Amino acid sequence: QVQLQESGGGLMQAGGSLRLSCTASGSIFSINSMGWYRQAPGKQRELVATITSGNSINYADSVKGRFTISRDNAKNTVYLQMNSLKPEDTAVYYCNADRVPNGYNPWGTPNDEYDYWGQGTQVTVS
Amino acid sequence: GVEIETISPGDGRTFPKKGQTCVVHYTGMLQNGKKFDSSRDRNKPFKFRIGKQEVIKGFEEGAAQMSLGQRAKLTCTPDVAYGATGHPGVIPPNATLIFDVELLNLE
Amino acid sequence: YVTSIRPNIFVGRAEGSTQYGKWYFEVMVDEVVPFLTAQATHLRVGWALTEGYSPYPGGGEGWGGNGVGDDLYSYGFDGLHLWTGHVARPVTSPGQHLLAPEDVVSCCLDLSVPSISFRINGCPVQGVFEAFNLDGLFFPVVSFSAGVKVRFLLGGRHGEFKFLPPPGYAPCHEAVLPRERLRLEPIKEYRREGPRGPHLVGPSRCLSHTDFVPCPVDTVQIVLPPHLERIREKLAENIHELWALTRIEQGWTYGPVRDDNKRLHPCLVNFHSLPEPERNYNLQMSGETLKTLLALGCHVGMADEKAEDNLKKTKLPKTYMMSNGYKPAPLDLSHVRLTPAQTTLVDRLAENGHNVWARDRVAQGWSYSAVQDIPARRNPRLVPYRLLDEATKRSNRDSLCQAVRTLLGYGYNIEPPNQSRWDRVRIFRAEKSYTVQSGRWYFEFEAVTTGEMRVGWARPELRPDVELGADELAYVFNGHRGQRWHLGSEPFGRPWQSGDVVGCMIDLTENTIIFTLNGEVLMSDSGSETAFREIEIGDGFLPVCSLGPGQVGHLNLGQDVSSLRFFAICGLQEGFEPFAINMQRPVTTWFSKSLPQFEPVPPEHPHYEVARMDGTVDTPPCLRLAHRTWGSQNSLVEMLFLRLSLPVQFHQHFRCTNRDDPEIILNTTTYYYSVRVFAGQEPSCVWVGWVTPDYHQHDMNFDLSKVRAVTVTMGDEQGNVHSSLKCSNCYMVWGGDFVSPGRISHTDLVIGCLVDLATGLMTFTANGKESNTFFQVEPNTKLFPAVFVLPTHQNVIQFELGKQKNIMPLSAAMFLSERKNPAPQCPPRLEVQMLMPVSWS
Repeated sequence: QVQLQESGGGLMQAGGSLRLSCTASGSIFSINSMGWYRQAPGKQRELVATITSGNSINYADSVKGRFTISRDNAKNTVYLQMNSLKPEDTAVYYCNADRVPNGYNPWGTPNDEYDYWGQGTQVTVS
Repeated sequence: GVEIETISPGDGRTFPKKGQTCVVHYTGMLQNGKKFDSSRDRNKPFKFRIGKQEVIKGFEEGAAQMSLGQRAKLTCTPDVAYGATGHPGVIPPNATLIFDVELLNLE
Repeated sequence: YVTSIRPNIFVGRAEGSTQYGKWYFEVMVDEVVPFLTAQATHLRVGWALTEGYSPYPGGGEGWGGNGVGDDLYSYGFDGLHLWTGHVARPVTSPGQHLLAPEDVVSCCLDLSVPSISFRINGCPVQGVFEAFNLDGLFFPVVSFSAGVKVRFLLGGRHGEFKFLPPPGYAPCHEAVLPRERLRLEPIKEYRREGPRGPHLVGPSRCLSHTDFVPCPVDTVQIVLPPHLERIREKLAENIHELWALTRIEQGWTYGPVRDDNKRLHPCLVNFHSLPEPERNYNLQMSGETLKTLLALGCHVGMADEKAEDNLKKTKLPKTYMMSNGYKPAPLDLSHVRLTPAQTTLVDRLAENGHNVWARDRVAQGWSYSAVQDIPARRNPRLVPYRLLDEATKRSNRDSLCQAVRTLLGYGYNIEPPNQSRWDRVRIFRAEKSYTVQSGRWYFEFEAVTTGEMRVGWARPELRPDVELGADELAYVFNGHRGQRWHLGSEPFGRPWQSGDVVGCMIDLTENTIIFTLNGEVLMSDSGSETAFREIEIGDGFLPVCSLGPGQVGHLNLGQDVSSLRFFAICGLQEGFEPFAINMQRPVTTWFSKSLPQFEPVPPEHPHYEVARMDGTVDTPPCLRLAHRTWGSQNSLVEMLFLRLSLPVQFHQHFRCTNRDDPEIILNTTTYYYSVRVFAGQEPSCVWVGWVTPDYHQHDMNFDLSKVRAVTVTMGDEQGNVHSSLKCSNCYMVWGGDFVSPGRISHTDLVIGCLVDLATGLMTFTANGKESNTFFQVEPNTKLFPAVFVLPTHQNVIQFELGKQKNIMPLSAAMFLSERKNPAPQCPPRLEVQMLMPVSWS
């Protein structure tokens, strides 16, 4: 059981920097993966850039703009910084921590189910 | 006196005044859930009129105040029931009477 | 008559349960006859519990069949009243009428809180049930008479609510089991109809609230021998080879940069070369496997006579065409084959791993749902492995199978290491009148389901508690095991298969019994044909049969020889007549009913002796109870539920109300009675008090917290509940409190109970000490003096029936004509009864 308290992304205009500090308080065990997901209001939830253990970075379509995630598994601290802004970026971000190793699970769905959700944070763009 | 409790909404009309005849299918009872009367067993509605005091006063007041198509529950105190001089062989000399009445075909 | 139908949706909560609490369903009445047979057609809607709700057609509790809301396990509503505990309590609603056609009822049960709500035609039911027992599973249920038509609206796929569910309440259709399909079925039944005819059925089986919990064995703290580097590395490498082979067979590839959409392996090297986290994970997996093996009865052994060499590691098909490939195979399967012990070890290890996974899930907050709801933390697979479907069982087994194959190839010499008793046995016998004492007779029984079936002949006197073949009153034959039972078991013949018929031929004239299977005679070890012989006729025998839980079978007595099968095969030319040949109407039988009821103490009881002495010196009439075999051989201890044969009835209205004071003697309405607990009997296992007429608890683990309780809370339109009526079925205090209040004391424990029939309160005192425990009851209620005790001494208790200062004895309450007699006198009718589990029906 990991509690991921995420705070950041206060309202701002386009081009305004928004920082998001998340803390995955819990056992220091199985801390090898860290993902991010933005559920836009009444819209599909897209995967934001995720970083796996070993300074390994995996990007997606939703990384468009200036996404600079500085999360570290050492202290379970996420630092998703977003200098740029677009009006389509208004979404409830989420901070999911998981035991998956290097984004691959040779064992299968058991370990896959091992996810710890977090409150997340509304990010609004005017 | 007699206290009424609605079971189903009836016609809400054709109230039984004096000089009219009413047929009813009731099911008598005691206070302790001991049945003594039921016209449903004989399958013939009891027919009576208002004004010749052929029925007890609580039953007659309840019948005159309730309407057809309705099923009511009538609780009668021993003062409006047979009282101390009750019904030999059926009714104890001190009991409150519960009736499950249903008015229809008022003439 | 009344018929109860359930919506086959069972919801219940427990400590750590995986089922959600709030549930809401709907019901729409379409057509109803106003007065079936001139009597207002019964129709109730409500919830019922799995254990404790067993309605029966005819001869129920009270005056008729219980149906819904006539017990402390089911709760119902009939449009004007709420039914519970065989008590209808009128409730106010904006629409006050009996359920008519085209009427929509809303019903919502939140498991989390003991509350049930109803709403007739959009008019909420102001009153609600509260503080009831949530143990077991709850299911919707509707009872009705002839001439009605109702339709369920469980929501979603099945039905649709005519009103939005209350906030937080999920539709009831989401609790359908994955293994079964939704249906309309009876609660419990002892019979069934089919093409062959009446197929008797045994008690239905159900699950428990504690079954769904995961209880794994922790293996992380286990220490291992120095195999971690010696051969665990080999195991890891072989697992990596198999995984890479599977990914090469699939569309996964090995690119230098990790990508999920591009199917690129992060390492992209023939040798795994995985960094510390990945390497530690893939090592610790085999390490935990070895830890589970050593935690069980298995012992690993690395010696394999240099088998790694002999293993053909040239299993390369060149199919790989990326950076990571060349995953060889050792032909381990060919080298050594899995034993059945190894396969069951694979099953147990997969079950343990899924068990720890499920425990982690539920700890995190996951709760079982029909579908997977990740945001709401719901997973169909989070149930224990034993409770899983076959798909996840096969999904979580292949990797452990390959690992165990590797273990074999590496030569690890691992070697793998009461109340329901009558509720799981149903007995059917013929009526004693049909007993015959001459002539050869025949009957047949078809075992539709093979198992837990005993068929044969039994004398008219049949003890419903004892099974068949234990007592000498029955020459039964358990064909499921192929053994005849009269006093014990005795192998004879062969077991049947499904659909097999057993012909039972009695020979009253020759005093012999023959058991045949499908027309072929069953043989003995010595070759004796008849299964039984040399049979004293006495009272006679009957076609008796005993079915296990849910077991189904067809008992054909042989009323018509055309429908009688295999009679010409055996019996026709042997001089046997079918049972009940000339009878025009079918034979009436007697089955074993599992309703607990109080019955008087037998004077010949093996362990319980009942004395009765009256007019003794300074002691009123009393009845004593003492154990018989205590401090001797062949002695046993068991819970004893006792009661009295006569109750005390409260008044119709609760209108308040040394040398003894005469005016208080003449004006009192309270009564007294005492219990003397003898020395040597542990006071922590005794109970003194009362039970209501509707008490059917035969718990051998009875505790004071196991008592039934339900509160009827009636409210107004605004929700300001104005009622809190608490209902229970027992009012007996525990002795341990009084013995703690104060070794073996020579002074006996005197517990005096006081009851006020006019005010409505029941009070307790012990050894002259007042008891904070008090009870309040309703008018027109009768209470039987009851005692619950675990016998642990030769002499246990003595029930005195007397009077105190300004207090009358119970005889004045007991007798209407003796209301003004102050002299205590135990009625001749009065007697002590103990609870029995099974009766005849």
